[PDB]
Amino acid sequence: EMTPREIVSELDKHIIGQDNAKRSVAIALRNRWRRMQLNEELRHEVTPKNILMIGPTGVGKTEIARRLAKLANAPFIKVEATKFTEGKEVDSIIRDLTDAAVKMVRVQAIEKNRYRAEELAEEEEAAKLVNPEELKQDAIDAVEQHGIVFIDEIDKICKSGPDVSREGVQRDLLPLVEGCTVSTKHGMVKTDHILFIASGAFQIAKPSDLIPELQGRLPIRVELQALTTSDFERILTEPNASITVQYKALMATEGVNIEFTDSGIKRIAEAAWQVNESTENIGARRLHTVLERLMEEISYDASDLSGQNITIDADYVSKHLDALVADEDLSRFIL
Amino acid sequence: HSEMTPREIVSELDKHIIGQDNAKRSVAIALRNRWRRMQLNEELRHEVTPKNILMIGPTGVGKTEIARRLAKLANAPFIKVEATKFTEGKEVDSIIRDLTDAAVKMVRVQAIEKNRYRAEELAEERILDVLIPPPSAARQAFRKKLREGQLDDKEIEIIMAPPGMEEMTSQLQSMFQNLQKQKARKLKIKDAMKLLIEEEAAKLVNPEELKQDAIDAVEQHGIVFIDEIDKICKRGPDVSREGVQRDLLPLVEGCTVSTKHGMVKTDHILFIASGAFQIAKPSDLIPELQGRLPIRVELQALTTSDFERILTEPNASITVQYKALMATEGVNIEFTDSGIKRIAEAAWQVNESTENIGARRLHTVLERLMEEISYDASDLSGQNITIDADYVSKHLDALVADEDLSRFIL
Amino acid sequence: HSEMTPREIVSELDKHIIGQDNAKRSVAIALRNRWRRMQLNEELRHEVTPKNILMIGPTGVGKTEIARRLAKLANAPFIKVEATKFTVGKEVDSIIRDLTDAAVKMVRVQAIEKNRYRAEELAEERILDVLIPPAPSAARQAFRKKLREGQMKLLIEEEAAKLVNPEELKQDAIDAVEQHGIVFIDEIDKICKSGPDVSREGVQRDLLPLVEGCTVSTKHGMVKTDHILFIASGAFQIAKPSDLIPELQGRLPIRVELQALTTSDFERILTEPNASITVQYKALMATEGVNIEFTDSGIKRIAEAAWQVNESTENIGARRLHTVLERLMEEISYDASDLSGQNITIDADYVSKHLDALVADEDLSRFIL
Amino acid sequence: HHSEMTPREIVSELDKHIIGQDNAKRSVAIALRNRWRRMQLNEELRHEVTPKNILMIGPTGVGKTEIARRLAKLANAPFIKVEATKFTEGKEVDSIIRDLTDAAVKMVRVQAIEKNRYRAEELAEERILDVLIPPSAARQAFRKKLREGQLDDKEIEIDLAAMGVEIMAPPGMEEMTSQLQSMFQNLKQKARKLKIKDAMKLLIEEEAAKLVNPEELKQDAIDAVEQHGIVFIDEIDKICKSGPDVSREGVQRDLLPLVEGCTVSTKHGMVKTDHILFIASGAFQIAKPSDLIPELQGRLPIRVELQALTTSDFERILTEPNASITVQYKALMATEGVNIEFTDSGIKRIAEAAWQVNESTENIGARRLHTVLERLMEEISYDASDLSGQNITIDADYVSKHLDALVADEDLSRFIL
Ligand SMILES: Nc1ncnc2c1ncn2[C@@H]1O[C@H](COP(=O)(O)OP(=O)(O)O)[C@@H](O)[C@H]1O
Ligand SMILES: Nc1ncnc2c1ncn2[C@@H]1O[C@H](COP(=O)(O)OP(=O)(O)O)[C@@H](O)[C@H]1O
Ligand SMILES: Nc1ncnc2c1ncn2[C@@H]1O[C@H](COP(=O)(O)OP(=O)(O)O)[C@@H](O)[C@H]1O
Ligand SMILES: Nc1ncnc2c1ncn2[C@@H]1O[C@H](COP(=O)(O)OP(=O)(O)O)[C@@H](O)[C@H]1O
Ligand SMILES: [Mg+2]
Repeated sequence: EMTPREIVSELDKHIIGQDNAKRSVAIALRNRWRRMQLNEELRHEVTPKNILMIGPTGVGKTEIARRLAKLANAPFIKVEATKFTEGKEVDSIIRDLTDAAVKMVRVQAIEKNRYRAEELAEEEEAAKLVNPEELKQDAIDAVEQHGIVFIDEIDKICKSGPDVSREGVQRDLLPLVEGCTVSTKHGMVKTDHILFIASGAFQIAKPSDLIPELQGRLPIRVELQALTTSDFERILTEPNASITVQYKALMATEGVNIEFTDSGIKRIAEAAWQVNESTENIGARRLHTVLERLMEEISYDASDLSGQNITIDADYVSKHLDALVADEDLSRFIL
Repeated sequence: HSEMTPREIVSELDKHIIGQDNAKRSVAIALRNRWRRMQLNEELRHEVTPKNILMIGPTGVGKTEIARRLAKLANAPFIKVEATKFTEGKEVDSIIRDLTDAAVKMVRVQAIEKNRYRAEELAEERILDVLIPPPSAARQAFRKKLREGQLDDKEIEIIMAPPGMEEMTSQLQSMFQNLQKQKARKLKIKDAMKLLIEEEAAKLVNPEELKQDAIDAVEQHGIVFIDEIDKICKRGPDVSREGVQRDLLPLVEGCTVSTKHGMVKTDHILFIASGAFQIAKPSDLIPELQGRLPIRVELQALTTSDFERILTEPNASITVQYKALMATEGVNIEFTDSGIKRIAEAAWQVNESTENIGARRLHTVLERLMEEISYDASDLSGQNITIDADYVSKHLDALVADEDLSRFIL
Repeated sequence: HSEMTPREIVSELDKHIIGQDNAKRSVAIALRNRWRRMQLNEELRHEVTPKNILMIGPTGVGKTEIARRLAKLANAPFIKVEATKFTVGKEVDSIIRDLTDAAVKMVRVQAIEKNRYRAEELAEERILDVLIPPAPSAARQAFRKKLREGQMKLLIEEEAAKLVNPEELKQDAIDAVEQHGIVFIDEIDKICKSGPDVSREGVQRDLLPLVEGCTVSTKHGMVKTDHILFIASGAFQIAKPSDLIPELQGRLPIRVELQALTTSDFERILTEPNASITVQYKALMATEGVNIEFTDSGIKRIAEAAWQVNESTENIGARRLHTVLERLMEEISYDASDLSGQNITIDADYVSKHLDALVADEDLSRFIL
Repeated sequence: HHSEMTPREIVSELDKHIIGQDNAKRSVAIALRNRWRRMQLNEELRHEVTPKNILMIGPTGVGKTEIARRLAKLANAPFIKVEATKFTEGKEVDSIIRDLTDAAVKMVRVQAIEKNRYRAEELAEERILDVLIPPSAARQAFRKKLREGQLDDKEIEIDLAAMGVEIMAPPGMEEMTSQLQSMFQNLKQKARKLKIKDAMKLLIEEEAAKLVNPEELKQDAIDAVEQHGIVFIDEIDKICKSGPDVSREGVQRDLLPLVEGCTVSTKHGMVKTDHILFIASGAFQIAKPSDLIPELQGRLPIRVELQALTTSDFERILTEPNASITVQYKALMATEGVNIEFTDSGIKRIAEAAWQVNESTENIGARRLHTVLERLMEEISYDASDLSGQNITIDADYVSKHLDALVADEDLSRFIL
């Protein structure tokens, strides 16, 4: 129901940059509300516009999908395309998607049953109010209408020996996007109106190497740009509940105030940018390992530093990091 | 969740694990974040994920014991899995299935001990009903003779499936038993007392809450240890190796795994990975996995001085266990500082001579040294056997010298 | 469970296994530690793990027989599995499954015999209350002796159902598997150390949780392998125990080498062990009324015959004695019905008559012997 | 139940079916005799005595399986033949005991029904009499008149027991879904009209199942497998010894717990393979018995070579055995009304015809007598209807007329014979 611009503005609270991808996911989610307002004939002719994301690793392709489903209160699942090369069935994507929706409509029922069921409990009582038959069938309606599936590294299943087994995964994934019926333990699930989002680096292959039946089911295409040092500075502070905000609140539990200077944040980003260039580029995930290495001394002594204010400046960053980033052989192990 | 501080955690691990201070500090930080997360608001509890740990070091330096004692300290479910088990196949989700089952038996033993005394009283109470049909005097008489006396010897009348369906057929048999013991049958008080304890304890315990608490134990306090994760890194085989990491990814990133005991969410589960990393390197792991293992720590190889500490310092060390085992036979064993030093030098030499197996060499060396006393322990009763440096060099130096014999016997 | 000393175990094993004293002392220490752990406190019972044994020696020297007699001595569940069986593949957890199933039949038959005589005693006891209703003396004894000797089935069924409970059995069997379980893994040396090495070491990786302790699901319930005793054997001529994975070496603390059998040992195997193969043949012919006696010179030439065939072609161990005897006695075993009431003497000449012709031809020895 | 027949009595009985191979007959007679010898020992010696397994050596089609088949039929013993190569690919080796126990339960069920058939008829015809005269001297007269007479064509309504649910399952669950259906039938009778001719037979089935005890019928079948069971393993020489050698020897390693004695679980209970007699066979031209694993050689103490059949043995197999092929064909044509007669010279050329085809192309043993006979009797077996009332004499000339044209051409012999 949210407007396309309101979705992108909401995604800006988590993902930094990558505006092209945010506009793409907004179009797919907005058509969900647009289809609901149509007549009976057009609701079945209109199919969701699936997205094929393109960009290097660690630029936020998965976070955009996770925040998108969490925004729309939709079931979500991430599956690796290479898992089906070896074995596990391809239909299992809808199975785990169904089991996640059961838990989601169950937790929401537990919050409501913290009242009338509790009143008769302090006076099982929820089972006489929340019905497994009503709950389980409502979960099926959540998958058919609001289902969202993310297929990672779909570029690795493109094309003589392995190419037959790689493209076979595309052939088995084909009925899922084109729409079919998958049997689950919770009931019959239809994948016609489920949204699919595919991602891949596409450095070895190209989206044209996909089977033609699959290209027609991925109408929305978007390239995601690689993150820069200026983007890393933004990720540390701007996003809601960013890694520095989490660590600032985790240390406050011990009674320690943590403050990051503008010069320290800049050099933290310079360290993560250097490690990705020195050894291997893991994307924005390098900020995790670098921060934990930088803060391991403070996190251990936090119990004794209660009631103090520790200032993380540019000098404190270069003291605990410049020694390690300089040695590339050690950077692969520690960072 | 416990409220222990990192320094207090490490000081408790020092009672078990010798050395390896950095590794103790890494696991202490992860466990302290369990309580720090419980003190945040509702928005930050879901955003904060457990900081997993990737241990690096040679085999037999204590990587697993640090995890085992950590789970035992935090009263948490624990499971060790080999990374190479999923290369061949078994599903990766089995890690959460086997961890859940381990949490079920854990919360049961913890609930029986609290409710053991009441269950024992009710068990013997139903036995008195048969001895004296209805405390007056006779009931008090048979009650005291049952606990003190060995009169329990008295007689008193109180789906074929392929290998994959071994789990489901055991669940179907439990449903037919729910829809035997009630029938009056003849038993012995020794075998009927143990059978009446099971009946009374099962009535007192609640399967609804005990099963719900086990799910809370796996979701909130779950700890998973993945051994030899370095053997699945990229190098034909590189596609199958990296395929296991891709299947392990939804576990660290958080997903939903279904189990016989209910629905389990692996979001807040703590993971600890270890490996040698001589052939490969942690960078060889996929990028989505390196981000899920933010805490890294190298463990140092043990030294001869460390082996001396391992033999005695840890609570219930092997020298302490053997000292207590022969005491059952009535033999006092004593290890002198000069003997403990030569036991440690004997293990260090075998590892340098043939293959370095870590601290596990102390296990095979000790049993070889004490195989004579342990066989004759029933005859050494009432004696005080002292293990000095001479006794060690008499039974080991002949063996450690022959490297060909060193690989078979030690 | 049994309270026997290590020397009492070895002395009992001497009634079956000949020689191999080092291996007998090793298995005795393992079985004695079971009783030693039971006397410890609650903390040490979980910290103390059974000391597994890795036997080393050529084939046919008695590595398996020592394990079979040990479990039979301690009234313990036992199973023999080949290490190469798990090289799609069969799950390793089936070892504990087949061990549990074998323990159910083991404890069931032992429970049936206890009830077979106790239920029949109580079945006829209720019959006596209808004949001589008391308010046992001589009146009950008069009818009790006339009912057994003189010319019930529905009363045994009602009495046997009370003495044995199916629910009580399956739970008693689990205590026998978790506490007293004994597993024998044959030819473990063949799974030592690129592709064949990957499948070989994978068996060790899958076997690792069993010795380290874990939980395996069976149809009879949940079984924990922490306190199960494991005994591994192998020739170790191709590889060495150091070639095993390091996690496994630490789980096999007791090591023992077994010596190769000699001609003098073969002579002992024919007679010394209780119910030896010659004693069995003496009793099997005894069913027909035929006396069988083996001379000291005949037993020696029987052992020399088995030693020669193992030296000429391939050494199968002491099992060659079973094939040589049957070839020697095939004529007597066939004519035993007609020779009833006669006594044929098995001397060194009778052995050399039916064997020296066959043992001389190596081409025929591989087929016939 | 352990037959008290002497080894000579066993070989004497086997001669009625198998021709020659006296060495193999004495081997199997020794094995079956030990079954009774062990039953007569003390309790200690009954567990220590193990059955003396046999390994037969010889070319194909010499009677190895027949000697095994007739031996089990003589001892009233469960029997099964399995191909060793079946486990190279796969199926579990425990399935040998599974399929052996299944055939023994069916064996004890057919025998127990034939022995207790009089008791089940009693309740079936008595249930019918509750409908004719519902509750005397008049009730007895109805029972006597029905057995002698044919009053079963009259319409009578009797109450009889009357799920219809199918559970779809993948190919691996064909075994368990058949057992779940047996629990729903276990956890009411419906009244329907019938005919006494068709209701008596439908009542005997219900009465037969209710009268017999399931536990005694299921336990005696186990004792029949454990004590009196027999297993035959064919072409065991193909699992001998680097690529396939690991899988071939792996079959023997899986077969090892069967001969050494173990415990295999089945849907009918728990079976112990300790006292089960095993018989292995094989040509042993490629490999030799010494190539087996050492543990298996010791478990196969009795060894016997079977001699190859000759032209003189073929003439004996055509006539001597009971219900031989020529005897079966004389009786098959006897249905159409044709008296077939085989002359001595005709039988001799039939053996010489089969001997040449084996000598010319491939030697398939005594099985060549079947394809040659049917080729020789194809025109008569086709015209057997219209030849009713005639006496066809098969002489040496008639044999050469229909065979010498085919046997001469070797390219045609591989396809037609
Ligand atoms: N644009 C971004 N803004 C904020 N965080 C980001 C961004 N891109 C990546 N991240 C970080 O990377 C992680 C998610 O990476 P992911 O999207 O899985 O990589 P990829 O896009 O290569 O699949 C998150 O923890 C997130 O903090
Ligand atoms: N630092 C240590 N202190 C005490 N015991 C140790 C130490 N390191 C190893 N051990 C011994 O090693 C055994 C377990 O080794 P483990 O930790 O599994 O090896 P790894 O660390 O390679 O996984 C335990 O029995 C323990 O007694
Ligand atoms: N020391 C021994 N005493 C008596 N019999 C023995 C001895 N060693 C081997 N045997 C015979 O060998 C057979 C068991 O061999 P086994 O132990 O399976 O071989 P391995 O030890 O190579 O596994 C038994 O039939 C037994 O009669
Ligand atoms: N000695 C014999 N006496 C009677 N019939 C025989 C003899 N040898 C073979 N046959 C016949 O030939 C066929 C042999 O097949 P079979 O014995 O099962 O093959 P194999 O022994 O090679 O496994 C049987 O149908 C049997 O009727
Ligand atoms: Mg040696």
